[PDB]
Amino acid sequence: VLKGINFPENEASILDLAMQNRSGVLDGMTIDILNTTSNQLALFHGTAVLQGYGIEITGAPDVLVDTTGQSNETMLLCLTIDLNQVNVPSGTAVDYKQIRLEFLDVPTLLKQYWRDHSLHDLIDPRRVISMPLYWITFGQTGTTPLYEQIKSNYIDNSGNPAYGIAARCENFNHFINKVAVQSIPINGVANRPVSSTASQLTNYKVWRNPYLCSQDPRDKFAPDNLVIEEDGIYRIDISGSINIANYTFPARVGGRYFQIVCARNSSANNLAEFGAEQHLPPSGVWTRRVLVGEYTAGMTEQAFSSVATISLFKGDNFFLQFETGTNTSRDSAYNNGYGTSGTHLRNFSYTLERVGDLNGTAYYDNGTF
Amino acid sequence: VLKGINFPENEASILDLAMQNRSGVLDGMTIDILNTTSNQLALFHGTAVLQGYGIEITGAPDVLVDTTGQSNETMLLCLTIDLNQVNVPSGTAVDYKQIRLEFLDVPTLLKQYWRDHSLHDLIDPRRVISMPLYWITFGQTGTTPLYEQIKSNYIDNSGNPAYGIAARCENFNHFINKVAVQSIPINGVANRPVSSTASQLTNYKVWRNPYLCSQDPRDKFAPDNLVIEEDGIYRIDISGSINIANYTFPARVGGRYFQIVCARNSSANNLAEFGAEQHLPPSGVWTRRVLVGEYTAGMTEQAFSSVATISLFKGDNFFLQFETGTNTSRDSAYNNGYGTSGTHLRNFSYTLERVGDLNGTAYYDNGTF
Amino acid sequence: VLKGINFPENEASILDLAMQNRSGVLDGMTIDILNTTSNQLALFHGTAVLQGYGIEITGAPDVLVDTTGQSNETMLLCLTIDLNQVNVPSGTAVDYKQIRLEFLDVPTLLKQYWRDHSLHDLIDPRRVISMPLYWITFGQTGTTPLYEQIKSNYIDNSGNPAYGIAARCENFNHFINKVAVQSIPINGVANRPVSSTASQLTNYKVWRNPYLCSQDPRDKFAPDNLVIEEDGIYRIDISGSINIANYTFPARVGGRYFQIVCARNSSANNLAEFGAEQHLPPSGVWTRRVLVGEYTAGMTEQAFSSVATISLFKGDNFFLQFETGTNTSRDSAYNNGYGTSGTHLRNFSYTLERVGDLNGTAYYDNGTF
Ligand SMILES: [Cs+]
Ligand SMILES: [Cs+]
Ligand SMILES: [Cs+]
Ligand SMILES: [Cs+]
Ligand SMILES: [Cs+]
Ligand SMILES: [Cs+]
Ligand SMILES: [Cs+]
Ligand SMILES: [Cs+]
Ligand SMILES: [Cs+]
Ligand SMILES: [Cs+]
Ligand SMILES: [Cs+]
Ligand SMILES: [Cs+]
Ligand SMILES: [Cs+]
Ligand SMILES: [Cs+]
Repeated sequence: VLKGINFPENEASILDLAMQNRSGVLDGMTIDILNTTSNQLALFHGTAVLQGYGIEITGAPDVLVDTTGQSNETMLLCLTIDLNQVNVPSGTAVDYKQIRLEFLDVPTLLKQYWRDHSLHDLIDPRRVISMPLYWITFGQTGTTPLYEQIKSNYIDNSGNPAYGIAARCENFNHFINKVAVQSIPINGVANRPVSSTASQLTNYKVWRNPYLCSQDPRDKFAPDNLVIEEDGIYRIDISGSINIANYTFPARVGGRYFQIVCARNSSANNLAEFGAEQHLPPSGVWTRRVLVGEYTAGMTEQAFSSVATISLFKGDNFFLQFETGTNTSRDSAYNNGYGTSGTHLRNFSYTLERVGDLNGTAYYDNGTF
Repeated sequence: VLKGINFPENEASILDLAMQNRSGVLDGMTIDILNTTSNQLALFHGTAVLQGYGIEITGAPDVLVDTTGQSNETMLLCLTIDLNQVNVPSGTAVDYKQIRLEFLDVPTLLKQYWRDHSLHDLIDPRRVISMPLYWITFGQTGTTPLYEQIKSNYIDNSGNPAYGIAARCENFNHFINKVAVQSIPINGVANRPVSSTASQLTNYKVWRNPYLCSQDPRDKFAPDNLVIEEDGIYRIDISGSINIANYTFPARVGGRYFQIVCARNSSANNLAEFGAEQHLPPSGVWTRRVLVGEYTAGMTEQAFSSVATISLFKGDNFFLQFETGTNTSRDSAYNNGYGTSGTHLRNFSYTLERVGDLNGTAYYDNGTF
Repeated sequence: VLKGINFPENEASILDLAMQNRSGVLDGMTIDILNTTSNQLALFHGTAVLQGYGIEITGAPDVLVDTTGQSNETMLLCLTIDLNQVNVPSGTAVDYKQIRLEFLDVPTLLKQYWRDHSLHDLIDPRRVISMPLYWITFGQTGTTPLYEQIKSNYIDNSGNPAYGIAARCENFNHFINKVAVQSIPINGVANRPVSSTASQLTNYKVWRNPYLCSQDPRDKFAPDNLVIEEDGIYRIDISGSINIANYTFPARVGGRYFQIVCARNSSANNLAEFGAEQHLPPSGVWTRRVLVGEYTAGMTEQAFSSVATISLFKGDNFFLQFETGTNTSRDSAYNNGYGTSGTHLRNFSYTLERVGDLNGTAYYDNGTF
């Protein structure tokens, strides 16, 4: 059965503030394929908090969602709170009509999504709120559906659920293309130097917090760009070295300028999860920030590190770029070599973390940079 | 009406600990000038938490504060909790005599200020506690007063209200004066190089958390110094580059030493908000910390970055300094040029964040550095 | 008397989540030697939270623990919650039989320790849980015992009790031994250069959070290694400079490679407090991470800085190492000098902070690096 832990609105408002205004599944509530048929969808036992209301699923099958008539549609399996309903106290013992497990389309879910609307809202308070758990694609009549967990709505970062690391990676090596401007691939694939003449695309360890960011879905941007899912002040840390950096040989060392920048772009709307409307940034918002700017120093390998705080908005693209001159005999930080003999990033890594919010006055005051 | 949400002392102690022992206005409670007259002061509806007690202002005018007889005095408009009073339950419905909106002078507010005293204190528990909302300067009889919001007591940094960013800025460029020791202007105005021969004072984007820090009010120190409002272990991050750095030309490169330091000074008492007594640091406390120390390397532009954790105390001045030699032909990191042709900081930025507390044993153990 | 604040299991689960699942003493509850005899152990008044249950000790002696028959044994003084017991409501006023102050051996404490087991556990829920306060060594009959506070179970880092700084130090100088690989001493003693020919072991200011880390007890590793007490994603920040770094003199500058790495090692089991079993890391976990890798640049002093996030596991050794070549005429970053004339780390400091957890899926996804 779908049970309420503390189902009242005042205590919910207090627990929501204690959860840092984040809602989500605390434990279990995953799909049970062994108990799922063509007319029912089974979900395992678990606990969830939705805008300060504790929801519990009580053993096989733990709970069953009626899927009769559902076919040839992609739907969202949602956990919903409806305060217009009444919890029946039969047996002085509670049915919980204020809690539902249902199927919704994307526009309906967006209109009542906890991330964008609230039961405790000041300007537009709601009586109905929902949390999406899975994308469920119902096939032809008589089949079992396919599904895709909505990881952003599952808490498992726990002590500071709305903040913390958004993305991080292990050290990696990446060949620098012979161009003026290029992105640094932050999404798990680098063009690794492997021999004196060649580099090859190689996976490296990377992790993203789906509540805070996701990989860009576009072919041109998937290796390099993150989509920011939550507004905030973020901290970006980078560290690494430039190996086989170019310079003019003493004939004094002729250094070559380069910079590593972080960048944001909000030109494309609806990149956030569910195609949600982006949050428009304040007038005069930054788009490019120098993290490291200097000249090559005449050494085989030169280290760098930088830490900055930056504002990012729901729907933004975030990326890192390496910039230098294109004349290898005069102004380029890169040389004419390939593989390990060519200029490359070595032991490069980054962490992106959400460290502050942009609510109230901070939007205009802290949000422009 | 002034309403209490959960007005009992045990649940208040729990909510206060959940608020990270911070009190303040959560929403609204700003001045309503359209409903303010010569005999009344109007305040808009809102919610506030004072040492774990929820206070609510319930529509125009939402609440009215009697200002009869108030003239030719600067006062503090405060929200107060008096546990000696009794909440009248008339109409089995509550008046809330334990909550007041009143005018206090600075010494009285300091004697019962939530930041320095508590209703739940172990050594000296109080029955009366207050939160200042505005400075109100009452003019001559028959006029409306002037006012200045006390932003430190307004929450709008929310998930970690007692911690988070204290100050941060965007990248800026700043000309290095031809002196051995100088402060780096961290308060929003830099001496920006603008031509081959000149620099000009230019604003850059900066933000301060008024709960954690404020700009020094003294003319000599206003461009450079912060006043720390809250004790703690802070993290200072800096990044930038030294452009047109001086060095002896090969005739080998003759590098020139420089350092960037952060500094604290507590010589001046009562710099904290309301002229509150500073918190004296432990014996042997640090005053100067090297963030970057090295020689110029022979390049046009040389990048740096540093991250340190440091103890800071309520009432302290905090600042950053650039130090180098003064003989340009031998030991100075600066040259004999002006504007963009002179040594300057380029793409310089910083973040100061409160990351830990100095309560209990940590005062002596972690507070000296 | 031993009093319960809110002694019900649902509200305990909520307060435990608000405490970031940390249990411990909030105030007092220290040993009272003036009221301690050969048959009784006195403890001072205080407040503690154990898995969301508030425990209070109510004035001299505040509480007395019977020590009759205790002799010639090292025991653990523990505060225990037993939900199998019943709180007697005599005098319509509560005795609190569900709370005990007792002596336990290490295996019994480990079997019911709050850090490893829970009253609210999903897979193995418990009815008995304990928090160790002191090691108590009872001597020969008729004597008073010796004791050692268990600081990890005392909260006094308060707003984010499960996270925050694990270890930090002030700037220090350390002579680089003429070897290929060496650890950097992070535990409070450095080999400080003091003259043109000598260095001497000198204390520097350091602080550790006993909940998160401790000094390695082994002679060979005590100057250099931390023992991690809590799993998590940690942030390591380092900054400093390499002074009197070696290089081949122009006859072009012949730079010399060096790196500073952080390292983890879990070969030795039971290093965690009480000899608790280490938490085994995921398959393919990192052991060495480059923080700074570059060549010496021809300057007297060269600065560096690095920030990385890394996974660490309960029971791990954590340390920092400096690596370079051993041929001073060709590949070593160190020279042939001693004291201030020899290559050394200058103004070196670090902070290690716990920034994320490794619960659920994050163990496999974020835990390998
Ligand atoms: Cs709470
Ligand atoms: Cs069906
Ligand atoms: Cs259908
Ligand atoms: Cs699936
Ligand atoms: Cs996406
Ligand atoms: Cs008046
Ligand atoms: Cs007056
Ligand atoms: Cs005003
Ligand atoms: Cs000030
Ligand atoms: Cs940092
Ligand atoms: Cs005895
Ligand atoms: Cs015994
Ligand atoms: Cs002792
Ligand atoms: Cs130890």
